[PDB]
Amino acid sequence: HSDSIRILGENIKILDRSMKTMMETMKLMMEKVDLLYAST
Amino acid sequence: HSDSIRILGENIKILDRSMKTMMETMKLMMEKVDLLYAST
Amino acid sequence: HSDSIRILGENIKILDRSMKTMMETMKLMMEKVDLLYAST
Amino acid sequence: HSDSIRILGENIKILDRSMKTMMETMKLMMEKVDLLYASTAVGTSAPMLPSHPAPP
Amino acid sequence: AGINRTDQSLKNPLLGTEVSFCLKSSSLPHHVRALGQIKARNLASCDYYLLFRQVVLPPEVYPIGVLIRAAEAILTVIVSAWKLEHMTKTLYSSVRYALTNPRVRAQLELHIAYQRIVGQVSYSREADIGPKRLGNMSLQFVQSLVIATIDTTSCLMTYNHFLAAADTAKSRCHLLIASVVQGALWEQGSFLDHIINLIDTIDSINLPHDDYFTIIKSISPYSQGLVMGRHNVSVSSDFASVFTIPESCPQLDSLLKKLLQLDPVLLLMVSSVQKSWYFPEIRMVDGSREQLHKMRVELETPQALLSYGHTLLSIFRAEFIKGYVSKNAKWPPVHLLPGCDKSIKNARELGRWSPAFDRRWQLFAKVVILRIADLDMDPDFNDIVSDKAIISSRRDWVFEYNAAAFWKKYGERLERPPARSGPSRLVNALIDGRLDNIPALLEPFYRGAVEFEDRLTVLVPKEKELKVKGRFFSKQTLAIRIYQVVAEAALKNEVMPYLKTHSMTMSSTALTHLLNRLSHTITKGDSFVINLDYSSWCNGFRPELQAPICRQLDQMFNCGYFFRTGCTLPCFTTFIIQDRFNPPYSFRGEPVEDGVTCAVGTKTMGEGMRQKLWTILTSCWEIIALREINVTFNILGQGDNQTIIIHKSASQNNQLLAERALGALYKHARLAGHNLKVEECWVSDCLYEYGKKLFFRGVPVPGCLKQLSRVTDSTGELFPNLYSKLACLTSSCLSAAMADTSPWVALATGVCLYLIELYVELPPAIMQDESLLTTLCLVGPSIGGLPTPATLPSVFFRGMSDPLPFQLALLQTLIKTTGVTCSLVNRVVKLRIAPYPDWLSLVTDPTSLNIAQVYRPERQIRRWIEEAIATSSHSSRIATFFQQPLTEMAQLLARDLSTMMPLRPRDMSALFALSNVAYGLSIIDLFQKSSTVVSASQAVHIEDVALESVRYKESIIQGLLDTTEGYNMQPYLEGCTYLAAKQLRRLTWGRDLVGVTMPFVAEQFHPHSSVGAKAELYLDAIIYCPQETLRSHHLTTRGDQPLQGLTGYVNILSTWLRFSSDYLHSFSKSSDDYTIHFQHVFTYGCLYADSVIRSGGVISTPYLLSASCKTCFEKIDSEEFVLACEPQY
Ligand SMILES: [Zn+2]
Repeated sequence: HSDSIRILGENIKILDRSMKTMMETMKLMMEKVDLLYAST
Repeated sequence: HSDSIRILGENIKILDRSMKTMMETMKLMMEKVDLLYAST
Repeated sequence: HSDSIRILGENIKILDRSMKTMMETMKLMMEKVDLLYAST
Repeated sequence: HSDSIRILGENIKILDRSMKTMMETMKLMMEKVDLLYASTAVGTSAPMLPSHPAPP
Repeated sequence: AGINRTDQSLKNPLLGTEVSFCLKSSSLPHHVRALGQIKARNLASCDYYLLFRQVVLPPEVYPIGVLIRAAEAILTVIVSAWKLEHMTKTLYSSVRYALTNPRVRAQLELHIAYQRIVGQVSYSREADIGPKRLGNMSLQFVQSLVIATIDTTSCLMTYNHFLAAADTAKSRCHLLIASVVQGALWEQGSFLDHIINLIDTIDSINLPHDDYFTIIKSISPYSQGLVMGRHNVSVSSDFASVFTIPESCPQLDSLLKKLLQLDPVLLLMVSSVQKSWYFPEIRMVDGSREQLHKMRVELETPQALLSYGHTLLSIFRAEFIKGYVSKNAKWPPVHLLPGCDKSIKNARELGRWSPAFDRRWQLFAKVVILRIADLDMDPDFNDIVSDKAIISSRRDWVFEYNAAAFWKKYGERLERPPARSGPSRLVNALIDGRLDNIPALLEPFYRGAVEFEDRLTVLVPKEKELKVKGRFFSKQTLAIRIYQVVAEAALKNEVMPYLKTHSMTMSSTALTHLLNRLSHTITKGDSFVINLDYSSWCNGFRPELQAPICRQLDQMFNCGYFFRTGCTLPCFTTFIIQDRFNPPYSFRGEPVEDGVTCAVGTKTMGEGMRQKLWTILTSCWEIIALREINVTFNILGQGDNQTIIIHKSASQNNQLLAERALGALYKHARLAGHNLKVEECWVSDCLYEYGKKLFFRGVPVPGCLKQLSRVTDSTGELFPNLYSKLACLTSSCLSAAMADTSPWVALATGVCLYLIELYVELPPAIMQDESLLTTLCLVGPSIGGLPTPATLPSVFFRGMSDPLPFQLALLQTLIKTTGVTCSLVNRVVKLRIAPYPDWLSLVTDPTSLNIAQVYRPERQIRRWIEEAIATSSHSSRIATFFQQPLTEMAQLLARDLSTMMPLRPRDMSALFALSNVAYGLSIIDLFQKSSTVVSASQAVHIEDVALESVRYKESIIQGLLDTTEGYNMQPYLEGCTYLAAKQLRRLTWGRDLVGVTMPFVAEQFHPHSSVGAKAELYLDAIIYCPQETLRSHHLTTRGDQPLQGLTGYVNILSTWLRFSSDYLHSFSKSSDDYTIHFQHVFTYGCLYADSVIRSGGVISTPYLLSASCKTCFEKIDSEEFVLACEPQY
């Protein structure tokens, strides 16, 4: 049943790519969280 | 074993939908937290 | 074999719950920082 | 039947690693916003607002 | 009217806001009356001790010679009963010299004077009791207010001031008796003269109130400073230089230095007393403002606390993984973040802890520990309903303040609802069923928003403390106590046994090994002890420090945001302080902040909250600071007091290690907002403290004076009566004898104290009869009498024993030695055998007798306060235990288990314990024996507890003066007592019992002289060989021979003696064959050696314990027991 494996594979690669870009926006969120906590 | 693989692909698809909604929520969060710095 | 599909099926199921907990948690933090804008 | 089953399983394992790595960072962000709101709430009548959603 | 001036001892703090409200023209009717009686010179309430210290009595006003002759008789009977008869010439002479010296005697008579006036004025429906003369003082008792007068001087007081004066006199009576009895039993002479000099010196300090309690607070640290300064050999210390005793009271200074010159041990015992003097009046405004300021101070920056909290989280992670590898031989479920070291990966895959990880804890910042266990959200409620006072909800704040004072202070009424409007305690909330769903109530803590009705905390000052500004403890509401119980139970169960520095403290063998190595180590130039004290420990912790470790605990126990709600809880909690006649203002039903009386939002909660987290946090920076300077260290920790053991490095002298260690600890204490002070920490190699026992040169300091001088709570959990007072005295003597106080001193103290506690209440008809007073002190609670310190075998022996052979031994010795017939024994015992066997009493206590005890008071809370259950509430789980009779089910299972034909009460008491029945009886026992239920249920239904007191007093007096005899006990008081206890148990129970009868040792074994022993006595004996000649100083220094284990008072003498079992000609050592308990016999032989040495004799030859009673050696078989009838359980 390799065909449905390929169908799920084309999306499961996109899952890891999405995880990497959400890590990117989490660090870009973390910078302005930290700057905020530094100075009040 | 095709039905388990199909419902597996459905689970991967709704996880992708969840990550898309999470990414939209984080972009909305960044638009929210930009008000911190004009506030202070 | 079915069981080796079942292990990775559970492994892909639990993260969809984890995403929803993170999203609702970060919306609660959105309400907190909204009150922080209201204070300052 | 090697490549399908165990390389996709390895991909889900890498995904789980990355999610716990994200969870730690979100937890530190939660710490900073909660202590800043708590320091703001000292001396006023500000309400307590929740952080964790609900029990299962 | 209602009950007034209820307390019979000091339990509340001494405050003076009511006196200030009274002296400024209050419109209350009793305040006008109390203002009328004050004289021209009205002293302030703070100088009440200046007015109470001038009391003098006429000499010998109470005839107590009958007590002296009686006490000599009782102690002669006990010393003759143990067959250790070198002791009595030291003992009765000690009691006679104690009660014949006039300065001791006057304090006895003063004790009886205050005790009699407390007996009269308390629990009275009379509002104003007239003039009561105490020596040269007149007292007028206008409700709570007390008006004292001597000549023209006066002091408006509250009733707690009079109770504090009474307790001070009581404490000095105990100290003067215990000093004579203790000093009779040393090689060192009597020290009563120094105690009288100390009394006159402290009573001669004419100084203001704050300065006086500054001198009183600082006596024990200064004496410890002099001892440390003179007796340090390697490290040098300057602790004595802080205190101001040489420049304020030189008369105390000369006395303390002359006691230092004579005896170092004596100075610590005399200087340890801190509750035998008067007590401070707490300055509420200044101390309150300082307390609320200490909850909002920021010694360090917010960011530095967060960084150093991450640093503490790293060493927490290191110790938890170290403990998990040490115990379970694998690594916990962990996550390795990117950037982790190769050593951590290689050691996780191999499952091994290298030595090099402990010095590098910065690497353990990427190892995130995952779910170890789950949270047991339903806890044991043994500790839930005990020892704490708990508010119902937010709207109970209006019940701690007077309405009239609020009306005059702010100009509007309080508008308080007249009903109580909440549970008075936790079990009252258990009736209403709030606590049936503990997770549903801990769920607002779980989500992160606790309810508005739970965010209030009342700060109550602490009683009987020597600080003029006072110490305060938290009174919380219902939910936060359950939160604290779950949190502390969770940390104690899963977190703390893995951490090694805590695990050595929570293990008996490791702690015993550490304290045994310390005593041998410190005297030979190795090791030194560093002590740290944190004055602002509970108020110093901040939300930034706790949140990393709290978040990691949340991840480990899989509890979402549970340890992190307690850090942010002080920033939303309303804090008001409890002192009525100074109320906070109310706007809309809520308290309003003014900085002194109310505070909306602190940064810390209070004392005792979140304790187990702060103990781990306290350990973390000390481990960091001492590992960074490369010293071998062991930390023994008890809250704010930390004692640190630092051993020797071969290169450097120990002074250099002391300087670097103090520098490192002072450096790492500052980063957590907890600044240690150089004036409150000492480094010593001769003196240290652990577990409330002070150690000098590795030997414990005797603590007879502090333990006997302590005034217990008295008349525990009941209306006032004689039985509970003597039970409290008996428990105090046993608890003092537990912690290395000599049994003879505690016994001879407790006999005299028991006699005076009788003389306060009993009429003069009883107390002028010598034989009646001798018999009535020798009956005990075993055969139906009063609680007695003399009748316990648990004083001389550590383990539990069977009391009946000892009791029959004393009562048999009384007839043969003292001129008392058996008629008086049958008069005082009054043995009433019940025809119905009560097997439930046998399984609640395996040695009890089916007798009638008429002196035990009615419990009245047991299942008899049940009237509130049927009316107030409908559905609860505690009502399942209350409304149905578990006594009837218990009696049913008792008749089921009575059918065992070889009956064993120990096995029966086991099978009830393993069943649900005696477990449920234990739960019902937990509700009756609990704090905050007794006082609150005592404050409701006001008249019944006073009427029961009058009824019980009349009943016990009419019973004691009655001369009707009971069962004839002449055959049970002759011959051996072992068979006598067996036949008496057969008489009460109806069937024979085998296994619960422990023969008494002096009955069993007769000490005999080594030169004069008979050959048949020599044939069956245990030989105790000394290695050298033993004199008085051998009781101090530990010998070469190994310690077996014994009791702790003869442990030093056990190291000079060799004992072996050489009675094998008659009985071949009896491993599980006969009724010989070896610890009791070896302890009794060592007590023989102690009685020979302390009475002026020496031991030079091996002494022997010879068998005396043949019948006392009766078999225990491999006896099968068959339970005949079918169980109906
Ligand atoms: Zn005998």
